[PDB]
Amino acid sequence: ETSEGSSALAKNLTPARLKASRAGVMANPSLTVPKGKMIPCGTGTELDTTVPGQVSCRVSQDVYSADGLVRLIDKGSWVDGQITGGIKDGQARVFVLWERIRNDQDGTIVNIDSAGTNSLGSAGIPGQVDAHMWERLRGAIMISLFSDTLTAGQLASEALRSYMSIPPTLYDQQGDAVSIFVARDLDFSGVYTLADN
Amino acid sequence: ETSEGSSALAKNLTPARLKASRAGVMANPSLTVPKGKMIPCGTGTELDTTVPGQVSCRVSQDVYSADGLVRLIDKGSWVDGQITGGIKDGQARVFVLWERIRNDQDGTIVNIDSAGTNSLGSAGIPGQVDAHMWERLRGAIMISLFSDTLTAGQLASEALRSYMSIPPTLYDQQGDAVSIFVARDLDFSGVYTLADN
Amino acid sequence: ETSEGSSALAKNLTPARLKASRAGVMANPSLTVPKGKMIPCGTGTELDTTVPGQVSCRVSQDVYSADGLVRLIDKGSWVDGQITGGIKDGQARVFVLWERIRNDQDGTIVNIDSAGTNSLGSAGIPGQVDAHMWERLRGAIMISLFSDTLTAQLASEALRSYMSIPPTLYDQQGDAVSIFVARDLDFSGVYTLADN
Amino acid sequence: ETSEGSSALAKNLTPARLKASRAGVMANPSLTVPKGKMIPCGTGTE
Amino acid sequence: SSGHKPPPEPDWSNTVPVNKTIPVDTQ
Amino acid sequence: HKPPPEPDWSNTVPVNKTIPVDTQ
Amino acid sequence: GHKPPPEPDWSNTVPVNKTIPVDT
Amino acid sequence: AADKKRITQKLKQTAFAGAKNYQYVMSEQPEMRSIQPVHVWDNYRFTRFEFPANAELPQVYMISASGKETLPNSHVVGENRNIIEVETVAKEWRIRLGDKVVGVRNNNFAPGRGAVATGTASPDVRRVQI
Amino acid sequence: AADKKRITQKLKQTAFAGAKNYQYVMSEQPEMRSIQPVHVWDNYRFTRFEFPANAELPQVYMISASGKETLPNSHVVGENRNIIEVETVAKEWRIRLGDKVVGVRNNNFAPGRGAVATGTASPDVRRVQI
Amino acid sequence: AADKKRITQKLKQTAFAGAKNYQYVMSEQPEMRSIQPVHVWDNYRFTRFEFPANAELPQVYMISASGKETLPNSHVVGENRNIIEVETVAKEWRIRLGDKVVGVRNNNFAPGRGAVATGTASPDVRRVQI
Repeated sequence: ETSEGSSALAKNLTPARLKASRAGVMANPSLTVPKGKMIPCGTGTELDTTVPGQVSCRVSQDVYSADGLVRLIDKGSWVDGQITGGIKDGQARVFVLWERIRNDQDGTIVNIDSAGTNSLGSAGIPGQVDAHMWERLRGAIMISLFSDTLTAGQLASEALRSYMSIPPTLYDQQGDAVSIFVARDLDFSGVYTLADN
Repeated sequence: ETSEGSSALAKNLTPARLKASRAGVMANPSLTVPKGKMIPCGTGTELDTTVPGQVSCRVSQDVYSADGLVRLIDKGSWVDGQITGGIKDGQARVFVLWERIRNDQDGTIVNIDSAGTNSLGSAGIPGQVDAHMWERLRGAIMISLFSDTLTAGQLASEALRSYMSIPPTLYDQQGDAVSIFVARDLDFSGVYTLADN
Repeated sequence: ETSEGSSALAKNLTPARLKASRAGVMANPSLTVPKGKMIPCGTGTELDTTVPGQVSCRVSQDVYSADGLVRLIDKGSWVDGQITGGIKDGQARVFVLWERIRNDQDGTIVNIDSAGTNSLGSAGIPGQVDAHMWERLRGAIMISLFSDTLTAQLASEALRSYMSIPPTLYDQQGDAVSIFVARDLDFSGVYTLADN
Repeated sequence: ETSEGSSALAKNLTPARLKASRAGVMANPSLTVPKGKMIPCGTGTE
Repeated sequence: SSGHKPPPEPDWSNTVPVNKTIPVDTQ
Repeated sequence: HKPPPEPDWSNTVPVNKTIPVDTQ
Repeated sequence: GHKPPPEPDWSNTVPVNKTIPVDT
Repeated sequence: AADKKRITQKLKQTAFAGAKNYQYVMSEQPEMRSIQPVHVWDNYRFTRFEFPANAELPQVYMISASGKETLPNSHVVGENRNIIEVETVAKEWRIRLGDKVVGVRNNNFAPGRGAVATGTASPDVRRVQI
Repeated sequence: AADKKRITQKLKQTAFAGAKNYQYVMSEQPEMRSIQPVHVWDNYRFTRFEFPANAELPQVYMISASGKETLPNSHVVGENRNIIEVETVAKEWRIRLGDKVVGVRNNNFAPGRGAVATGTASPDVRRVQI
Repeated sequence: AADKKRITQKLKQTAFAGAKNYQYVMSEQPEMRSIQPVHVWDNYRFTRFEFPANAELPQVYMISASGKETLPNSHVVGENRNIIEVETVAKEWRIRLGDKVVGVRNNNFAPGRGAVATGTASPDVRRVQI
């Protein structure tokens, strides 16, 4: 039995204390591709979000280590990834999980488990939207066309329901220029080392 | 009794830390077909998604190992697969599970358990859609034609319900040029080896 | 209390790793009919999906082993199968389970447990559809004919009744039809090879 | 916490493997009427 | 938003030899 | 569903310009 | 809809290096 | 024996044996050259469709006695995997890949000729019931 | 042996061997120079698309026997990772990156020539079934 | 060794080595002077954008072979953290901060020149596969 008003206020004056954070240092900057670098790619597979499946792209240009001094993700590497859901109305791009990079000269493989982007780094591969309007409307249209020819709302409300049951689908051409946002540090320490010359 | 607003905010400033990832190297690149390579195929069986069942195709051209140097999936091989569900309105292609490749010269078999595609890699085998409009409409049409010849709200809404109960079906001719996205590394190590000459 | 948004995204970045797969080699290619081969057949029994039951067909032409070198499923063999479900509106073909092949010269039997097809390999045997429209409509028609003659809903009930009776499929006796071998069929224990 | 979409797809790539089947031979073919033969009949009762 | 326009097709009005010089295989 | 194309036989031509050989 | 960032105006284009840089 | 299984196997791996028939004609449409065969011929038992060594393998269908186009059984032979040996013989064929099609006609279809009663593809190896 | 695996591997890493074909032409459009190849040629088995040493790698597609543009398999070769060696040979090609495209045509496509029956890319290494 | 890792690292921290290119031009708009670079130059491998010692660092984008403005990778060099060394070379560039933009064009883009096959940014240090 202390005042409720009083307690609520006391509670709102009690913040969640955030923990301070300690800086440290990256262990192998010459042998690491760190979070936030971009891997520019050109898609091998065409893409169509009607049925969930897989995608490939091939690294377009070399990507260097955290300090920019060592080549680590080689141009011409193959990347395999998956597109496992589709798009909704109001969307013109889709989430893409790029899984593994495989250098085909060398055999170096790394699970990057990173998201695909644009060339400018925003999330998802952009594409062309097919709204499937005709298929989403034809039933109601056909039916009502009788109702009309039956003459000289609830249907309409059922129509909209049916209209929403089929999604738009996204297409993107083969060979598109596209990118990957590196989501996690990629450590090449166990694979490459350095020597003169 | 710390502030709820404060806690919600503190929680939203606490990210899920992603684990760094270590590069490695592929073990037998000359004796492996790796993820992402395409197996071009020509369908043997015609395809009709009315009743779930099986499909075959015969590999159209040789597929080489991860480094391009060794022929592993031989032109002429037979692939058996299954199409176990159908299509929905707004779709013109269907998920296909390709199961095993069998070399009929040699007896080499491998379970690829991989998804069929277009020639250009996008998911599912494209086909020709039959919307079954007449069968999906005839009940309502027939019935209302009396109601009208009684000219001489819920029916329509019932109609649309019935309209949705039957799916469109997909067909694709025999001998279609089609492809398979290798989903998982295929290791031929235990079957093939190399010798000069 | 890590961010939900953050977790949802981390989870979407974590793929289900697929296992690699090892190639092997088929044990008795000259004595096996492998998955995917077609058995061409001519139906003995007429077929009608009104009542679940059985079908037969007779192998139309020889089917050879994995490598093409040994005759294994002999022309003239009888296959017994079943059709245990019917068709729905919007279908003109039905699932057929072929169970056993029986060579009547020889006695060789094998349970193929495989799905029947077209001559071109697509699923189910095609047939001729009887929609039963009259039977599916006569009640409502008759009733409303009074309602009409009364005045000179039901409709929604009608459609309900309309959907309770399925179309049925017929296919003539002697149809040219096929079977997609679903599983490897091993004749190793029954046949062997000798010159000449 | 692996991706749901990723699992759903991995699951759809995992077929139910069918068992191979072994041919055998029928024991008494001269003294057996086998599945699939027809017995033509004339109904007695209506 | 119907369908999808395919990627561009080349214009061949002016067609030209690829190899201005003979390539070499460096193995 | 439209079935796959059918050949046009207006110009029919022998297949074997030369006699094949079985190399087994 | 979303308007993209500005593009340069090149009417007056000009060399970048008034002097030669050095790599220290 | 393991050595016996090997000899019988090699012996057998040799029969497309027998009088040969080369009497085949085909539709000639320039849009379809990319899947045309170089040779088609048969044994009176099996039919071979031979394609250029590095050409893509198209698929082959037969016109059955029923009148219907039909998916037959077949394996590839040759060092170049460029010959499709169909395990049957027929009056008429279709070669198909995508929307390309080539009609192939057999001008000396003689069912009745060329059978072997051996239980194998070869006159020299026979199938024996254990 | 480990030393044997190394010799065979090096030997093999050498074949794009054989009579070469350089008879290639391409569309020439100024907008598309940024993805034009410096060379294109072949072996009658594999086809090489060579780009400038530091140029971004575009992607390459083939026109199949079926009439359709098709995604082939390929690997990069070279110190500079600037040569795409496609594991196949074809009458016609597309080079693509984003909305840039360059048509490339093979004026001496001769399927039928240049096969090797070795089971590897090389005339001098062979694939052996254990 | 720890001393060996230190020598290699220093050696490497020296290459923007090579013949240099200075042939760069830029849009000149008075509103955009606040993000203009003092120098732009390259190595035929990497490209340097140099800004006044205490100026705010703007961000830099390349025009790719595909025709699209693209986000590259890059690191800063210099005691004053005022030089952006982009890990790549290109015909054309954008410098952006907020709604400020400067176009920067490379009048001697020569992909094909200047590659090193070393596996590092340097001609003198090499990447080795363990």
